[PDB]
Amino acid sequence: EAGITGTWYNQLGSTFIVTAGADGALTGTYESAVGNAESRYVLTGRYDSAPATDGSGTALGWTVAWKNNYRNAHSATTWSGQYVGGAEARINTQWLLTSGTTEANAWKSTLVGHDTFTKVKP
Amino acid sequence: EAGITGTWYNQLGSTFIVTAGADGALTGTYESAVGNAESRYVLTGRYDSAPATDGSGTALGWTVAWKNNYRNAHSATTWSGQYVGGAEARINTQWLLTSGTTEANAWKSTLVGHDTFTKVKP
Amino acid sequence: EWVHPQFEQKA
Amino acid sequence: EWVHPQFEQKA
Repeated sequence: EAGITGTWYNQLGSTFIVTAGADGALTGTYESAVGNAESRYVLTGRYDSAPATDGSGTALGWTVAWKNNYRNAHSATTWSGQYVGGAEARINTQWLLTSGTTEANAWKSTLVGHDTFTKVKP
Repeated sequence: EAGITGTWYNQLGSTFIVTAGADGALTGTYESAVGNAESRYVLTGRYDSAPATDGSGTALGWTVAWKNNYRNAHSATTWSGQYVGGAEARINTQWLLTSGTTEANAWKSTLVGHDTFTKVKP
Repeated sequence: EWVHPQFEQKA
Repeated sequence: EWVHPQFEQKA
Protein backbone atom coordinates (compact mmCIF):
# COMPACT_ATOMS: atom_id res chain seq x y z
CA GLU A 1 0.00 0.00 0.00
CA ALA A 2 2.97 2.30 0.65
CA GLY A 3 3.89 2.51 -3.07
CA ILE A 4 7.62 2.36 -2.30
CA THR A 5 8.59 -1.27 -2.91
CA GLY A 6 10.13 -1.68 -6.34
CA THR A 7 12.70 -0.20 -8.69
CA TRP A 8 13.60 3.45 -8.70
CA TYR A 9 15.76 5.41 -11.14
CA ASN A 10 17.48 8.76 -10.65
CA GLN A 11 18.11 11.24 -13.39
CA LEU A 12 21.78 10.17 -14.05
CA GLY A 13 21.52 6.39 -14.56
CA SER A 14 21.51 4.83 -11.10
CA THR A 15 18.95 2.23 -10.05
CA PHE A 16 17.84 1.07 -6.65
CA ILE A 17 15.53 -1.83 -5.81
CA VAL A 18 13.90 -1.66 -2.40
CA THR A 19 11.44 -3.44 -0.21
CA ALA A 20 9.35 -1.34 2.16
CA GLY A 21 8.61 -3.59 5.13
CA ALA A 22 5.44 -3.46 7.16
CA ASP A 23 7.54 -2.34 10.17
CA GLY A 24 9.10 0.77 8.52
CA ALA A 25 12.18 -0.93 7.12
CA LEU A 26 13.73 -0.10 3.80
CA THR A 27 16.06 -2.81 2.51
CA GLY A 28 17.59 -3.30 -0.92
CA THR A 29 20.40 -2.55 -3.32
CA TYR A 30 21.72 0.56 -5.03
CA GLU A 31 23.44 0.19 -8.39
CA SER A 32 25.42 2.87 -10.18
CA ALA A 33 25.02 3.68 -13.87
CA VAL A 34 27.88 1.23 -14.64
CA GLY A 35 25.35 -1.59 -13.97
CA ASN A 36 27.74 -4.47 -13.06
CA ALA A 37 28.16 -6.58 -9.85
CA GLU A 38 31.06 -4.30 -8.82
CA SER A 39 28.62 -1.40 -9.02
CA ARG A 40 25.95 -2.68 -6.56
CA TYR A 41 25.81 -1.81 -2.87
CA VAL A 42 23.63 -2.58 0.11
CA LEU A 43 20.89 0.04 0.88
CA THR A 44 19.27 0.26 4.28
CA GLY A 45 16.86 2.82 5.78
CA ARG A 46 13.48 3.65 7.29
CA TYR A 47 10.17 5.16 6.21
CA ASP A 48 6.96 6.36 7.81
CA SER A 49 4.71 3.29 7.54
CA ALA A 50 1.61 5.31 8.57
CA PRO A 51 1.78 8.61 6.63
CA ALA A 52 -0.73 11.41 6.89
CA THR A 53 -3.86 11.02 4.78
CA ASP A 54 -4.10 14.77 3.88
CA GLY A 55 -2.14 14.65 0.58
CA SER A 56 1.29 14.87 2.28
CA GLY A 57 4.21 12.78 1.09
CA THR A 58 5.73 9.87 2.99
CA ALA A 59 8.96 10.71 4.81
CA LEU A 60 11.90 8.36 4.44
CA GLY A 61 15.67 8.07 4.36
CA TRP A 62 18.38 5.56 3.57
CA THR A 63 22.11 4.98 3.63
CA VAL A 64 24.57 3.33 1.28
CA ALA A 65 28.13 2.76 2.43
CA TRP A 66 30.32 2.58 -0.68
CA LYS A 67 31.96 -0.74 0.11
CA ASN A 68 31.04 -4.02 -1.58
CA ASN A 69 33.07 -7.19 -2.26
CA TYR A 70 34.82 -5.51 -5.22
CA ARG A 71 35.51 -1.90 -4.21
CA ASN A 72 35.69 0.52 -1.29
CA ALA A 73 35.39 4.27 -1.66
CA HIS A 74 35.64 4.86 2.16
CA SER A 75 32.44 6.89 2.23
CA ALA A 76 28.73 6.71 2.80
CA THR A 77 25.75 8.62 1.45
CA THR A 78 22.50 9.33 3.15
CA TRP A 79 19.37 10.34 1.22
CA SER A 80 16.63 12.17 3.10
CA GLY A 81 13.32 12.86 1.39
CA GLN A 82 9.72 11.93 0.76
CA TYR A 83 7.72 9.66 -1.51
CA VAL A 84 5.01 11.46 -3.49
CA GLY A 85 2.40 9.06 -4.91
CA GLY A 86 0.02 9.47 -7.85
CA ALA A 87 0.21 9.05 -11.64
CA GLU A 88 3.99 9.57 -11.90
CA ALA A 89 5.22 8.67 -8.40
CA ARG A 90 8.48 10.22 -7.28
CA ILE A 91 10.93 10.14 -4.40
CA ASN A 92 12.40 13.62 -3.90
CA THR A 93 15.61 13.69 -1.90
CA GLN A 94 18.60 15.58 -0.66
CA TRP A 95 21.80 13.72 0.07
CA LEU A 96 25.00 13.98 2.16
CA LEU A 97 28.09 12.05 1.09
CA THR A 98 30.69 11.80 3.85
CA SER A 99 34.15 10.41 3.11
CA GLY A 100 36.49 9.23 5.77
CA THR A 101 39.17 11.89 6.26
CA THR A 102 41.96 12.84 8.61
CA GLU A 103 41.15 15.68 11.01
CA ALA A 104 43.20 18.04 8.83
CA ASN A 105 41.09 17.13 5.77
CA ALA A 106 37.71 17.17 7.57
CA TRP A 107 36.78 20.39 5.84
CA LYS A 108 36.41 18.37 2.61
CA SER A 109 34.59 15.46 4.21
CA THR A 110 30.93 16.11 3.32
CA LEU A 111 29.42 16.79 -0.06
CA VAL A 112 25.79 17.75 -0.53
CA GLY A 113 23.42 17.31 -3.45
CA HIS A 114 19.99 16.10 -4.51
CA ASP A 115 18.26 13.34 -6.44
CA THR A 116 14.80 12.75 -7.86
CA PHE A 117 13.79 9.12 -8.38
CA THR A 118 10.98 7.77 -10.60
CA LYS A 119 9.62 4.31 -11.42
CA VAL A 120 10.55 4.88 -15.14
CA LYS A 121 14.10 5.60 -16.46
CA PRO A 122 15.12 9.08 -17.64
CA GLU B 1 21.52 47.73 18.86
CA ALA B 2 22.07 45.36 15.88
CA GLY B 3 25.17 43.92 17.66
CA ILE B 4 26.76 42.58 14.46
CA THR B 5 29.32 45.21 13.50
CA GLY B 6 32.78 44.17 14.63
CA THR B 7 35.13 41.21 14.79
CA TRP B 8 34.03 37.62 14.95
CA TYR B 9 36.09 34.46 15.37
CA ASN B 10 35.19 30.86 14.50
CA GLN B 11 36.38 27.77 16.27
CA LEU B 12 39.28 27.19 13.77
CA GLY B 13 40.82 30.64 14.36
CA SER B 14 39.47 32.48 11.33
CA THR B 15 38.56 36.10 11.84
CA PHE B 16 36.01 38.29 10.09
CA ILE B 17 35.49 41.99 10.53
CA VAL B 18 32.12 43.27 9.36
CA THR B 19 30.07 46.43 9.20
CA ALA B 20 26.30 45.99 9.46
CA GLY B 21 24.90 48.94 7.52
CA ALA B 22 21.62 50.64 8.37
CA ASP B 23 20.21 49.43 5.01
CA GLY B 24 20.78 45.66 5.68
CA ALA B 25 24.28 45.51 4.13
CA LEU B 26 27.09 43.32 5.45
CA THR B 27 30.52 44.38 4.20
CA GLY B 28 33.96 43.41 5.41
CA THR B 29 36.83 40.98 5.29
CA TYR B 30 37.39 37.33 6.11
CA GLU B 31 40.84 36.18 7.13
CA SER B 32 41.82 32.58 7.49
CA ALA B 33 43.58 31.39 10.62
CA VAL B 34 46.98 31.97 8.85
CA GLY B 35 46.44 35.72 9.48
CA ASN B 36 48.44 37.44 6.66
CA ALA B 37 47.49 39.66 3.66
CA GLU B 38 47.31 36.67 1.25
CA SER B 39 44.82 35.09 3.71
CA ARG B 40 42.30 37.95 3.56
CA TYR B 41 39.25 38.07 1.27
CA VAL B 42 36.29 40.34 0.67
CA LEU B 43 33.06 39.42 2.55
CA THR B 44 29.67 40.70 1.35
CA GLY B 45 26.15 39.86 2.53
CA ARG B 46 22.82 40.92 3.98
CA TYR B 47 21.05 40.87 7.34
CA ASP B 48 17.63 41.61 8.77
CA SER B 49 17.96 45.22 9.89
CA ALA B 50 14.60 45.11 11.81
CA PRO B 51 14.54 41.81 13.65
CA ALA B 52 11.68 40.58 15.80
CA THR B 53 11.60 41.83 19.40
CA ASP B 54 10.39 38.48 20.90
CA GLY B 55 13.80 36.96 21.70
CA SER B 56 14.41 35.64 18.17
CA GLY B 57 17.79 35.87 16.55
CA THR B 58 18.71 38.09 13.63
CA ALA B 59 18.90 36.29 10.28
CA LEU B 60 21.86 36.97 8.02
CA GLY B 61 24.12 35.54 5.36
CA TRP B 62 27.30 36.38 3.50
CA THR B 63 29.58 35.21 0.71
CA VAL B 64 33.34 35.07 0.27
CA ALA B 65 34.77 34.28 -3.16
CA TRP B 66 38.25 32.84 -2.59
CA LYS B 67 40.11 35.16 -4.92
CA ASN B 68 42.23 38.04 -3.72
CA ASN B 69 45.19 39.90 -5.28
CA TYR B 70 47.53 37.02 -4.33
CA ARG B 71 45.64 33.73 -4.81
CA ASN B 72 42.57 32.19 -6.45
CA ALA B 73 40.98 28.94 -5.24
CA HIS B 74 38.17 29.13 -7.89
CA SER B 75 35.50 28.72 -5.24
CA ALA B 76 33.05 30.63 -3.06
CA THR B 77 31.50 29.98 0.37
CA THR B 78 28.17 31.13 1.63
CA TRP B 79 27.33 31.19 5.34
CA SER B 80 23.66 31.26 6.35
CA GLY B 81 22.66 31.77 9.96
CA GLN B 82 21.53 34.03 12.72
CA TYR B 83 23.01 36.40 15.29
CA VAL B 84 22.06 35.58 18.87
CA GLY B 85 22.68 38.48 21.28
CA GLY B 86 23.14 38.44 25.06
CA ALA B 87 26.01 37.87 27.49
CA GLU B 88 28.13 35.84 25.04
CA ALA B 89 26.81 36.85 21.65
CA ARG B 90 27.18 34.35 18.81
CA ILE B 91 26.57 33.96 15.09
CA ASN B 92 25.50 30.40 14.37
CA THR B 93 25.90 29.33 10.74
CA GLN B 94 25.83 26.60 8.17
CA TRP B 95 27.97 26.98 5.09
CA LEU B 96 28.17 25.76 1.48
CA LEU B 97 31.49 25.85 -0.34
CA THR B 98 31.14 25.51 -4.09
CA SER B 99 34.17 25.04 -6.34
CA GLY B 100 34.14 25.68 -10.07
CA THR B 101 34.12 22.28 -11.80
CA THR B 102 33.61 20.66 -15.16
CA GLU B 103 30.22 19.06 -15.66
CA ALA B 104 31.73 15.60 -15.12
CA ASN B 105 33.16 16.66 -11.71
CA ALA B 106 30.06 18.56 -10.58
CA TRP B 107 29.21 15.74 -8.16
CA LYS B 108 32.07 17.01 -5.98
CA SER B 109 31.29 20.70 -6.45
CA THR B 110 29.68 21.56 -3.12
CA LEU B 111 30.83 20.89 0.38
CA VAL B 112 28.72 21.60 3.46
CA GLY B 113 29.63 22.39 7.05
CA HIS B 114 28.99 24.67 9.98
CA ASP B 115 30.67 27.45 11.95
CA THR B 116 29.97 29.17 15.30
CA PHE B 117 31.37 32.65 15.63
CA THR B 118 31.97 34.58 18.86
CA LYS B 119 33.38 37.99 19.81
CA VAL B 120 36.32 36.27 21.67
CA LYS B 121 38.98 33.94 20.07
CA PRO B 122 38.66 30.22 20.91
CA GLU C 1 39.90 11.78 -13.11
CA TRP C 2 38.24 9.52 -10.51
CA VAL C 3 34.47 9.73 -10.20
CA HIS C 4 32.88 8.41 -7.03
CA PRO C 5 30.70 5.29 -7.48
CA GLN C 6 27.51 7.14 -6.67
CA PHE C 7 27.96 9.15 -9.95
CA GLU C 8 30.14 6.94 -12.15
CA GLN C 9 29.00 6.40 -15.77
CA LYS C 10 29.75 3.63 -18.25
CA ALA C 11 33.03 4.12 -20.21
CA GLU D 1 48.42 18.23 1.17
CA TRP D 2 46.51 21.31 -0.02
CA VAL D 3 44.08 22.88 2.44
CA HIS D 4 41.47 25.26 1.04
CA PRO D 5 41.97 28.88 2.28
CA GLN D 6 38.79 28.89 4.37
CA PHE D 7 40.39 26.27 6.65
CA GLU D 8 44.17 26.68 6.32
CA GLN D 9 46.03 26.87 9.61
CA LYS D 10 49.28 28.40 10.90
CA ALA D 11 52.20 25.91 10.70
